Amino acid sequence: DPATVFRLVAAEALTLTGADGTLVAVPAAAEELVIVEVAGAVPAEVEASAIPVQDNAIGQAFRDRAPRRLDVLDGPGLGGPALVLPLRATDTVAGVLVAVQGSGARPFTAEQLEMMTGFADQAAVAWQLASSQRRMS
Repeated sequence: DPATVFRLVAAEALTLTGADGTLVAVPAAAEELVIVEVAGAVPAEVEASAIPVQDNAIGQAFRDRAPRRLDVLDGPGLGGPALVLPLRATDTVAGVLVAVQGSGARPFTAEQLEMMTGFADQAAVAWQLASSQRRMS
């Protein structure tokens, strides 16, 4: 199941960043994303949460395909710094990976943003491959 890629993405991103939590939001043009995977300090109960595409950093990344570091991200963020990482495949964004810190954590560095951008690119390739393997079966 390609969706299983997203579980691994959330888990590996937690490990690589050491952030309090992670989440992956995926389209169910889309008007909404759905949180299919959470890890760390993001409560399990947040899974299946619907996020609007418009008017927030996560939905914006889904549209503009621009990796971004933030000093503050509120719900579904934890109030502190975040990395917003679109999972950019060739003609489609598979979803958005978000690494989240609680308030008063140090901001993410440019190097961390660069590292996780490459991770997020590699992740979308993995997902695009899984999607294609499924489609021809």
